[PDB]
Amino acid sequence: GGRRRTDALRFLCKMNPSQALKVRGMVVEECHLPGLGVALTLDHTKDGVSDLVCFVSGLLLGTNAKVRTWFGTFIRNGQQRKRETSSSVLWQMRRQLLLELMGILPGLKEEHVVKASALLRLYCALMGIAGLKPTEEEAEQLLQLMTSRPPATPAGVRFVSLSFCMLLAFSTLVSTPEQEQLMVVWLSWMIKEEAYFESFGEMLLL
Amino acid sequence: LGTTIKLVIFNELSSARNPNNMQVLYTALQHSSELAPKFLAMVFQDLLTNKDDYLRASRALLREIIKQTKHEINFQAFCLGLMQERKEPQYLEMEFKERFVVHITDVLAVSMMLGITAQVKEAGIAWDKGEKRNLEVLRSFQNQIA
Repeated sequence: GGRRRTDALRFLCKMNPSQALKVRGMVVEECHLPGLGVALTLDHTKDGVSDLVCFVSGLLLGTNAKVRTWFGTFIRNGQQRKRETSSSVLWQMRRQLLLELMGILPGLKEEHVVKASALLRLYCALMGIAGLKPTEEEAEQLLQLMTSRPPATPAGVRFVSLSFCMLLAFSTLVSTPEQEQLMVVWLSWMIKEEAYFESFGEMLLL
Repeated sequence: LGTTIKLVIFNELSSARNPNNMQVLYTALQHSSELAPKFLAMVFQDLLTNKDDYLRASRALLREIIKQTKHEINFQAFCLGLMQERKEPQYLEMEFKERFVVHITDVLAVSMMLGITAQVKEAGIAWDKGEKRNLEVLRSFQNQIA
């Protein structure tokens, strides 16, 4: 029943794409059919960063705790839906986020460091609050993102701090030797790098 | 068991009882159900006929002690409880019988609720993803039922 209702609303929004985000706002207001909201933002994206990153980050990190719990339950339940396959919109948006990861990966650009920071914080929100367990490819591209070298700006300092905190928190996503040597060489580079005056090295030392 | 029974009369009126005595009794029962469980079964049977809700509190305390003692549950005590015959006339003369069943059901429902956690929810979301877990208690319960 829920699948048929979501499909009907999806076709209705395909017929009137100008009002798709209005339907997504109705979804987050009435606080049911999260898959419909995710699917609508995905069909809408189909530059900034993306409506997807903004939407799910605001859902998982907004002031409204009811929305946070609701979307966390959605993520948890969707994770068990065959553990793969495009049947669930969860894997569709996971692939979209991974595609964004490829998009911003390269030395990291001056323009992409803030987008990388927002994406990294969103991934932190997912795997920390929503209980998402990343796949091997997701973990690999996350590690590829963390170990990038931003061009020594305050945004770069923030990005490096966030990546380091992700490694400290979700250290289970390394689970391999080549990624271990990648992260230790990244740590050694970070130690050697001290031109970040214009609060990262303090965190590392601490 | 005789020494414990004799000391119970003095311990009931005394207010010096602490959680250490309950923990020691639970550890002794888990490690050896030869003597202590035999009297404990009769004591629990008598407690189910009382008007005050005392079976639920005792069951909750026992479950908490067992959980804190790393699943200190005696498998051989179940055979003694099944072979124990409630042939006393005081137990048969208790008018309120459904109350014991209700108390047992409430105790069972509250004992399963001890596994509720947000980390258990994340492990349930990790099942078909990270690692299939959060089911050891159920398996142990199935083994006990067997």
